[PDB]
Amino acid sequence: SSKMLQHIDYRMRCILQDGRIFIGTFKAFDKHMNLILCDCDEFRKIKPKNSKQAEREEKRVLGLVLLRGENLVSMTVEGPPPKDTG
Amino acid sequence: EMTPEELQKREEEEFNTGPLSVLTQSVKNNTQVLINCRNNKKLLGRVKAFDRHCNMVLENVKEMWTEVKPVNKDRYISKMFLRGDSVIVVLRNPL
Amino acid sequence: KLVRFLMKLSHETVTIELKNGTQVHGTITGVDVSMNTHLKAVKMTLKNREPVQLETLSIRGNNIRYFILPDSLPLDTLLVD
Amino acid sequence: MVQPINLIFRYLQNRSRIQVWLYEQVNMRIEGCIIGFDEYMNLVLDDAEEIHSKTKSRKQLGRIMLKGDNITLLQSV
Amino acid sequence: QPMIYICGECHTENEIKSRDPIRCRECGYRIMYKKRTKRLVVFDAR
Amino acid sequence: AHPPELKKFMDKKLSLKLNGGRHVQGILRGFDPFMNLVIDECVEMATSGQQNNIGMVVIRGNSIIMLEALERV
Amino acid sequence: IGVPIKVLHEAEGHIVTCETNTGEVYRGKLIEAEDNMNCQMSNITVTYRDGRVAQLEQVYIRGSKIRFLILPDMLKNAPML
Amino acid sequence: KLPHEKHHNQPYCGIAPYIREFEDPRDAPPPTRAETREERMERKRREKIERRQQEVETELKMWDPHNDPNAQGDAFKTLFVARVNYDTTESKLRREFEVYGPIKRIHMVYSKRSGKPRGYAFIEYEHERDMHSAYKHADGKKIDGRRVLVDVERGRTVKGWRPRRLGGGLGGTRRGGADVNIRHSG
RNA sequence: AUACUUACCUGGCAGGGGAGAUACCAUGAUCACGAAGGUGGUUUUCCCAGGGCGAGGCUUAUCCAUUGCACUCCGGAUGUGCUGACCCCUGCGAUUUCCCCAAAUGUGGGAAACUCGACUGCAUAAUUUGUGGUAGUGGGGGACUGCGUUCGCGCUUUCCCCUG
Ligand SMILES: [Zn+2]
Repeated sequence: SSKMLQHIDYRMRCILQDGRIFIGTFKAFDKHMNLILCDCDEFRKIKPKNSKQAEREEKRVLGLVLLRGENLVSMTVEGPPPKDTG
Repeated sequence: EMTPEELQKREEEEFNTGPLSVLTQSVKNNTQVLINCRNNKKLLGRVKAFDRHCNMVLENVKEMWTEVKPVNKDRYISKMFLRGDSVIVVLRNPL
Repeated sequence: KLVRFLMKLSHETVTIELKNGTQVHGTITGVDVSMNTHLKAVKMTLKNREPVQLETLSIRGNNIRYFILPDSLPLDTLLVD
Repeated sequence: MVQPINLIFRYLQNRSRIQVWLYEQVNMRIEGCIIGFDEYMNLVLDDAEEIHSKTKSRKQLGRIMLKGDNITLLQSV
Repeated sequence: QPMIYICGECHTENEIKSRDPIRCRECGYRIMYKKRTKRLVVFDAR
Repeated sequence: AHPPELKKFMDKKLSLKLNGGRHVQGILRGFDPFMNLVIDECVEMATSGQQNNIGMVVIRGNSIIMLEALERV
Repeated sequence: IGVPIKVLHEAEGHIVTCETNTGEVYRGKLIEAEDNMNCQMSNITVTYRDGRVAQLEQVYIRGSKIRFLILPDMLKNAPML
Repeated sequence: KLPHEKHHNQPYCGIAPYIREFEDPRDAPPPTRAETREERMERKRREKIERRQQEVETELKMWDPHNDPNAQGDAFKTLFVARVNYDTTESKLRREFEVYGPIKRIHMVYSKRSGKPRGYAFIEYEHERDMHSAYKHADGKKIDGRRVLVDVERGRTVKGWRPRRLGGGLGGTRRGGADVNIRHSG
């Protein structure tokens, strides 16, 4: 099951069933797909009801988060992991 | 289950004489079937295989739905894989 | 079972629709017993959103609505097991 | 220590008119005399009445069954 | 406890218990022999 | 099949939240591994301010969302 | 057991936040944690979907009905990680 | 929004206005019903079984069990012993089966083409009572280290009796795996 | 230090890639020479299901040498990321006993034994993740109604357009 092990510690963006996007460092998982994100930030797309305006984004910092697999839709790589080298 | 042995064929008799026999007989006679899914859309097509999870393998399917005046929209998919949980109703050709 | 057949579709291209109206077109690389599939070089299209190309995507099986497989798939030969 | 199974058995023996709420639906409720129940919480009624808060109309159904997953709350009389 | 005896006819090993009627379970033959002891035995080669 | 550690809330007045924006309030008497709770002196607590007491009732854990103890245990 | 479950057991006793499927978010001290994700909290601050808040003293929540949890960032330093 | 507060502007509708299936006479293709490595095997099992059954009828019609030159003496007197070690000398079988009574004749069957010992013989005692006395005791005897069973030969006594090759016989030393214990004897 | 009787405290079952072809071994098949099949091996083709051998080949920099007259690709070595035919085991990290080859305390082979792993199947689609009450069912620009109004707006009723 290297498909998930190879991706450990990478900066993944989880797609929620409600349409939210939780971008954080994927630390570990399990058979149920319950993920652990570090320094996670929540984004959500709000429809514009006033006029033809750019989609409104409401960011939200969370820190350490534990996402339930049942509530997890998908996940993709936003970028490489935080490089520790100068 | 009532038959905890590993040699149990309960799923077998279930698909042969139980309510799920509609799909077995459907694949046998190669008859069409219309399915109403949780997408508010209906999928009309044939079946080739299935299991206990009600996951069927369709071909020559035609998706159809309506939005809103109410306007209808339809398309075609020659091969697809439908899930069971999202299914609402199934209807074989009443002919 | 049949998930084994789903796991046999590696390296082929399909288009999956999700329960939220999202469409995802890409090549399959691995599947689990829980129906979770990993697609590489994939393009996702969320509802009322713009398409986006992702190099990888691991999707869960619960939020999957249905798949769209190629036209030349050998069903009679692939359903023997 | 009284358990839900024993309480349901008591209501069954008493033949009291038990009302049941629906899952994800607040406006409609059902009431009837329970006849039996399984571990899945499915309940059977002899004479059921579907009552709505907005309409207040009691639709007669008769001997029926209701799924346990749809149950939300039980109420006596 | 085990008390392995060698049957005369089939030369087969078999357990026998006390009060057990003497008969090879294998061939019904009524003559058996005790197996050679395990005690240490030495012989000066004189 | 480990049951929940609800011994603290035993014989305490709670207020439970349900799925469909519904709320109830009663004293707990017993639970089960499936979160099947049995509360007595229960009030319906409908959307309006009106109150209706029926007493002994049963609630399905699949529909029980949250339980708060008004008596702080 | 699962690694997230273990991270929760060690997260027992600290201030954590929990969001449920109904949208409500509760932030407060954690008292008891279980393998089935059932969480008990004390002196929490609730935020409803509309935005209104309330005050509670002792609360218990079912695990299957939780969307996600927020734990202290310091837990990343656990020995297993 | 929440599932309960979501305003369903177009909830799930029925399918009554969406019945546009194909006519009845437009039947499905008959030849599109088959599977590989599932039916050809049953076909081969059926042919080999019928072929054997027909060879069985031909053998029954050609060969007569009762009219056998090798078989001699009274059927109720003759005895049948099998699972006998191939090294058992004729004298060894005499010394083991004369104990129950004097033996008028002894017959060791041999392979017609290979000449090897079959492993079973027919013993004809002078008196029917000596045979019956041997029926209970002989079964389970050990000759030359290998257990042997003994039962009255039913080939010319029991109505409708035939050997393995003809579908009959007893003993399941080669029946379904893990279904017939080897310790149990006839 | 051993066994026996009682109380108390701990614990989820089955297994060992799979589908064909096997003329040959075992089962030495209970009826006058016989089964087939099946079971446990050996032989033989595959989806290649994981690994070992890295020959050959692809991409690009570093070092050395070459002033070279070719028109059938090609100077030698190092580094980064790939592929890879043929040939081997049908797959175990650890432990125990018997026999044998042996450079004889090691290095290995032929046998099982029941012990932990979260490798799979069923309790796993019947409330707690692996089979849904999270459906996706819209938004915006012009004309086009009404109620309240702070004239920004909340609800509400129509047609044409861009967007998904
Ligand atoms: Zn003996």
